[PDB]
Amino acid sequence: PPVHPFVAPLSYLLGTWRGQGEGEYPTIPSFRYGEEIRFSHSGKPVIAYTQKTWKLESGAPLLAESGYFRPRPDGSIEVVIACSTGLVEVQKGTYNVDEQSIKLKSDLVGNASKVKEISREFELVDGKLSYVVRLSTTTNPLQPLLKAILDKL
Amino acid sequence: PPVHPFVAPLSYLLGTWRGQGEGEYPTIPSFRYGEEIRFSHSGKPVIAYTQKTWKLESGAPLLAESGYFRPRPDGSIEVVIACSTGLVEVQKGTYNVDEQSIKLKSDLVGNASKVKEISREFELVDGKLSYVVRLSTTTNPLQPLLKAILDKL
Ligand SMILES: [Ba+2]
Ligand SMILES: [Ba+2]
Ligand SMILES: [Ba+2]
Ligand SMILES: [Ba+2]
Repeated sequence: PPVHPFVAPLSYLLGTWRGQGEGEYPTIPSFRYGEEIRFSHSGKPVIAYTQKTWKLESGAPLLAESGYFRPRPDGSIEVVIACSTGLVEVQKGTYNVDEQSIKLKSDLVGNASKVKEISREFELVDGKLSYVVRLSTTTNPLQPLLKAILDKL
Repeated sequence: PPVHPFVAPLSYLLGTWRGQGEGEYPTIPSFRYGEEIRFSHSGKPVIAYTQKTWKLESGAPLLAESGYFRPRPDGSIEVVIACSTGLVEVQKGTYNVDEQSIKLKSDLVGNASKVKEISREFELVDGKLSYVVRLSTTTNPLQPLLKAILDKL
């Protein structure tokens, strides 16, 4: 199968990325994980997304996301991500093709304990995905929580 | 990595299951698609899910949907999903080891125009996974929509 036009200006994300992150909030201290994200399509105006963390040495699986990227020509995008931890999110946002990013903020966060708003940001810096999630809780304003780098499989 | 005491009651679902579905609602007549389900795990208290439909001779992509199930020992189970159309469900219900059934219903259907309720149902009928879906819109009662019969692969 071949690419559809909506998905072709984000065709660079396509494929398997692998690296490590460092999470860290005011409420918790520096912690580090490995990461694997996959980007794909069956040529609809949608990019499938699967992510997964694991503990570095062990590394027994931690967490896992799957979700779908639906981009539009106006540079608009909407992203729906499920959580193993039991979230769903409906992230609205945009993507710019010069810089090669995506940039979202949650619109609906569901089955959210104390989670107010999450804003994810996948930009290709220097050839590698640079995947940030910022977060707000019922007690802290939005700020950088995770941050992970990765390399093309 | 081991099937967690919480999950192992459901272990009869683990794996990849292929078959075909059939749609029909009062506004669309009967249809037919190929369909795969796969439940996996990673030794945590969650079964992962991923599903996809094609066109029977094409077999060209229709949709995908993927989430996470959260079984609890009590009986209660909460499901998560992000769907290809670009729609999230918080699924909520109750499984049943000996009837082999998982009856769920939506406590949050996010990013939906005209969709009001959804219920899923996975059961083992005589050897194979039946997958019955039922929907209600702005204009329709909760009536069935999709029905699939899959074969453990
Ligand atoms: Ba343009
Ligand atoms: Ba850049
Ligand atoms: Ba019991
Ligand atoms: Ba039965």
